[PDB]
Amino acid sequence: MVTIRLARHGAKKRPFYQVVVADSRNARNGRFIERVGFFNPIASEKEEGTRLDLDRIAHWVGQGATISDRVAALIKEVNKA
Amino acid sequence: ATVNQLVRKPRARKVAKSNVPALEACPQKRGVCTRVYTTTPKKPNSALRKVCRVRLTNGFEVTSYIGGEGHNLQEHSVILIRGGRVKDLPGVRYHTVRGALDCSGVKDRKQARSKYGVKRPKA
Amino acid sequence: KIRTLQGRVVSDKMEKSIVVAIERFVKHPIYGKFIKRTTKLHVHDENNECGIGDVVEIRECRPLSKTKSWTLVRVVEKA
Amino acid sequence: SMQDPIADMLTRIRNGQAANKAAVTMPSSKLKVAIANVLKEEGFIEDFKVEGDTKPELELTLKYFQGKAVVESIQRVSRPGLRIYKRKDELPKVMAGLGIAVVSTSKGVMTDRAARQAGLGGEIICYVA
Amino acid sequence: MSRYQHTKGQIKDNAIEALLHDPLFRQRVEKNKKGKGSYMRKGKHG
Amino acid sequence: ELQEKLIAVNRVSKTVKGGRIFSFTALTVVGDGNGRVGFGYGKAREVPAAIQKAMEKARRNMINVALNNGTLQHPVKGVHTGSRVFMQPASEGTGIIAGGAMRAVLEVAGVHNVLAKAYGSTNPINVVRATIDGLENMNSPEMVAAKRGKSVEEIL
Amino acid sequence: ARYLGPKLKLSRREGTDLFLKSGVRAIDTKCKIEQAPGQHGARKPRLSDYGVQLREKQKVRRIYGVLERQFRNYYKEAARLKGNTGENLLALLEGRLDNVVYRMGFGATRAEARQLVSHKAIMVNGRVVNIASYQVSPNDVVSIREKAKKQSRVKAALELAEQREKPTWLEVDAGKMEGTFKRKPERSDLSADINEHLIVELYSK
RNA sequence: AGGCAGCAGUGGGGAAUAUUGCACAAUGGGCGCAAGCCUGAUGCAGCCAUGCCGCGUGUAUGAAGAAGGCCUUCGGGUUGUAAA
RNA sequence: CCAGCAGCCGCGGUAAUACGGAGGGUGCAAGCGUUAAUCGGAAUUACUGGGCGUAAAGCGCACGCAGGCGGUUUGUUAAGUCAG
RNA sequence: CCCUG
Ligand SMILES: [Mg+2]
Ligand SMILES: [Mg+2]
Ligand SMILES: [Mg+2]
Ligand SMILES: [Mg+2]
Ligand SMILES: [Mg+2]
Ligand SMILES: [Mg+2]
Ligand SMILES: [Mg+2]
Ligand SMILES: [Mg+2]
Ligand SMILES: [Mg+2]
Ligand SMILES: [Mg+2]
Ligand SMILES: [Mg+2]
Ligand SMILES: [Mg+2]
Ligand SMILES: [Mg+2]
Ligand SMILES: [Mg+2]
Ligand SMILES: [Mg+2]
Repeated sequence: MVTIRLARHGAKKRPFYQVVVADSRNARNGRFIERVGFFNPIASEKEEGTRLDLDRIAHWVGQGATISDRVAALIKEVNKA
Repeated sequence: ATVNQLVRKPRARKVAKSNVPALEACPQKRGVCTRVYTTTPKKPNSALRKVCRVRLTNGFEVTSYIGGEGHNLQEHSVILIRGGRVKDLPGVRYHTVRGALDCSGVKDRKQARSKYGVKRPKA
Repeated sequence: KIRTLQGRVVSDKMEKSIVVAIERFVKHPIYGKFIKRTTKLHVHDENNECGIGDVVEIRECRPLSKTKSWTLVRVVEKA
Repeated sequence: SMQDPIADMLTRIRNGQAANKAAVTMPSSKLKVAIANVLKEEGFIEDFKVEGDTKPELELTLKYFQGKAVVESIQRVSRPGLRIYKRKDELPKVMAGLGIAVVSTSKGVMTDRAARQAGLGGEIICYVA
Repeated sequence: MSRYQHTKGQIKDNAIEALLHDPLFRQRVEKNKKGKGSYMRKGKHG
Repeated sequence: ELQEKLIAVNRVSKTVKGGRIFSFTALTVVGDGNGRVGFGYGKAREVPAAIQKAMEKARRNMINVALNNGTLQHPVKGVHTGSRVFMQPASEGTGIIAGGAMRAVLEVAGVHNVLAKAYGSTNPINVVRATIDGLENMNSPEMVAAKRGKSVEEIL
Repeated sequence: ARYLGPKLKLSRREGTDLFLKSGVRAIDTKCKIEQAPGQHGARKPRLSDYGVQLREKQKVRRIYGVLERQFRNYYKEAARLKGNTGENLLALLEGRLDNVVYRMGFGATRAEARQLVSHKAIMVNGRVVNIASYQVSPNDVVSIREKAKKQSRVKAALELAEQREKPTWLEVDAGKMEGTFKRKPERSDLSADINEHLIVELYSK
C-alpha cells in the first residue's frame, strides 16, 4: 500500500529522515512514489527541524494511504498539538 | 574524409594492444622458476644480465629479469613478477619484485630500499 | 487529434495486410548530417484497396497479428 | 555541376576582394539580393545593384579602408552536405562579436544581433568577420 | 652465481671454442672521444 | 623599460674539409609589456655573441600591437610554415596558458590573460613567427569601427 | 603533517625573508640569507621557468605554513569561486585562522599562532575553535581566553605587533585582548612579492 | 537426507578483499485489537592507511660556528641554531 | 663495458653530478614509490579537429543502378527548421 | 673485386 513513512539517509550516528509516500512492500530507502517532506531529529535551535506538505499528506490519506506512527506524531507537532 | 563517407563508414579507433600480455591486467603475478640463467644484452650495452624462465599460475611461460645486486633464486623458487620491459634484453618484459615470496632483499642497500625489498638498517 | 503517421506502401501481395515504409528524416548524432531513415510496419488493411507504391495514413492499434499492430485510416493518393 | 550559388557569392566576394576589384558580378536571386542587402546595411559592401529583366545580374561594389581588404575573413557555414541549425541561445558570436553571422531565420534573413533581439534561430548561412 | 646460457646448444667437440664463437666473448666496439667515431650529438650532461 | 628574454639557444653545424664548424643560434623576444613586441634571431660562433645578435635584431624588427586591458580582443589563429597557434582572450586572473615560446612572447608582449594552444610542428622559430602573425592580423574594435564608418556603440 | 626543520634554511632557499622568526634581531645577523642552503650554496642557479614556478609556489606555501594537499584543495576552491583566481586563493589563505592570529598579533610567528590555535587559546565568536585551517568569515569577532591572558607570551606577541606594520582590515585591542575581522583583504593590502598568476600557471600545467 | 550466488565462517583459486560479534534502542517489514513475537533488513561494534578529509610529532634562544663526517686549491666552507 | 641503472635519449672502457655508498639538497608526507588499467597530452581516426605531386594515401580508364547534392520565378503545404 | 664489428 502507499504509505507515508520515514526513510533514513545521512551519516553514521547522525540520521536524517525523508518523509515519503512509498509502497509498503518495498525497501526502506529504496523505491518510493513521492517525497512529501523531511525530518531532522538532530536539528538544533534557530533552524527548521522538519517540514511537511500537509496538503499532499491529506491528498494521499484521503486517496487511500496509511500513516506510519512516527510521521503521525510529527503531523501532531506540525499542527501544534 | 567527407561527412557522407563518415556516416557510411565510421572512424576506426586504434586497438592499442597491451605491452605485458601475461599478467592479464593484474598488477603482479606469481610464478615458479623453471630456468634461472644469464644472457648477454644487445648493442651497445654489454654485460651478463640475470633472467629467469617462469611458469605463471595461468599457465604462461615468460622470462623475468632479476634486478639488484645478486639474487638467491634457484630451481623451483616461487617468485612474484611485475610489469616493466628491460630495453637491452630482447624478449624480457617482466621484473621479479624483491622482497617477494622467495626473492630475498638485496644485501647492504640503504638507498632505493623499497624498490629492492630492503628493511630498515637498525639505527 | 489522434496520433497517426504517413507512409508509402510498397508491398501488399499478402492478403488483408500491407507493409508500409515510414520515411523519417533524422539528424546524425555525431556528424550532424540529416540522414534519411526508413521504417517498415505491417499494417492491417481491410478490403485490400491499396496497391504497390501508394501513400497511406496509418494508426497504431491493438495487436491484430504477430507483426501487425497498425491499421489504415485513409489512402492519401493512389499511384 | 553548379550546386551552391550562395557559396558562389561568397567566393566571388573573397576572390574579387583579394584581387582588389572594385566591383564583382554574378547572377541574382531573392536570397542573393537579401544577403547583399544585409551587407549593405551592416557595412561590408558599399553598394549593390540588380540589372536585367529575364537575366538579373547582381553587381557588388566594394570598399577598402586603408587600401587593404575590408572583408578580412569570410566563410560559408550551412553547406549543402551539412546543414546547420541553431537554437535561440546557440547563435554564435562571430569574431567575438566584431564580425557577424548572416543567419536566415523565420522573419527573413538578418544579422546575428538582429536574430538575438528578435528571439529567433535558423540557418547559419555564413560567417563574415 | 647463475649459469650462462650458451647459444651453441649441445656442444660435442669443444665448449671453450664454442663460447668463443658465442656472442659472450665477442670483440667489442669502443666509442672514440675524438677521432673517427668522434661526433657526439648530445653531451653526457647536456 | 624594455623587457628582453631568451627563448632557446641551439647549436648548428658546418662541415668543411678539415671537419666541423660548430655555431650557435639564439632567438629572443623583446617587448615593453604594453602591447609592443618583437623577436630577433641571431647566428654566431659563440653564445653571448648570438645573444647580442638577437638583442639588436629584436629591437630593430620589434613591432606594435593592440591589447585590451591585458588580453586579446578576439579568438585568433596564426599559421606560419608547419606551426598553427590558436589563442583566446581569458577572464580576470587566468594567466598565460600557453607553451614555452608562446609563453615568452606573450608575457613580454604584456598580454596577461590568454588561453592558447599549439598544433602542428612545435619548432620555436616557426612558433614565434606564427604568434607574431596572429598578433599582427588581430584587430581591435576601435579601428574596426573606424574601418566600418559606424560608431563603437553601433558595433558594440 | 607539518615541516619540522630550519626556517632560516627555508628562507635561504627562497632567498627572501619569510617572517619565519621572532624578529627581535636582524635575519642578516641570525643567518646568511643571501646564500643558498647546502654545500653548493655559492652557486648562482640558472633557474628554468618551471623552477621559477615551483619556487614561487613553495614560497607561498612556506610563508603561510600550508601543506601541499591543503594548497591544492585551496586552489580548487579558488577556481570554484568567481573572479581573480589568485585573489581568491590569497583570500582563502589569509582567511586561514592561524594567519588571522598572526596578523592580529596574538602570536609572535605563524608557528606560535598555529600552536596557540592547537592548544585552544582562541575563542571565535564565543565558541572555541582549535583548527588552524578554520576559515574566518567577514565581520567576525574573536577572543583570547583568560588562560592566555595569564600567559606572558601574548604580551611579547603584541609588542612585536605594534613594532610591526598594522593590517588595515583588522581591529584588534590588547586591553580586553580581543579582535574583529570585518572584510576580506585585497592585493594592495597584501604584500607585493607574491606572484599569484604564476601560481595558477603551475596548477594549470 | 542435503543445497551459504542470505550473515559470519571454512577449504580451494588468486597478487587481494574483513568478525563463526551486540541489539530490535531508532527506521522499516510480517503477524496480531493491542501488549507483544520474529527480523544476519537495519542500527551499531571488531579488522584493513583501501580512499578522502582533519589534526599531532612541540615554542623561542643558542657560535661553542662543539664535535664526527663532506670538499679542500688545507686558507677554509658545509652540515648549522642544526645539536647539547 | 664487470657489477649494475633504465620510462625515453642512453651511462658504465681507471678522473661516472646516470652504477653502489656517504655527505648535502629536492619533492611529497602518515604516507611514499613501483606495477596493472582508463582518459588526456595524441589535431596520433581530425564532427568541433587531419591529410593524398615527391613523406602512407586519387581506383588504369569510363558508363551507370541504389545512394548523396540541386539554376531560377510564383503560388501552396508546413515535413525538416525556429519560437512559445 | 673487397675493406672486422
Ligand atoms: Mg505479438
Ligand atoms: Mg608532430
Ligand atoms: Mg593527510
Ligand atoms: Mg557468504
Ligand atoms: Mg593462495
Ligand atoms: Mg528468530
Ligand atoms: Mg671512478
Ligand atoms: Mg582525440
Ligand atoms: Mg596527417
Ligand atoms: Mg618513394
Ligand atoms: Mg609515396
Ligand atoms: Mg589517375
Ligand atoms: Mg535551390
Ligand atoms: Mg514542422
Ligand atoms: Mg667478402
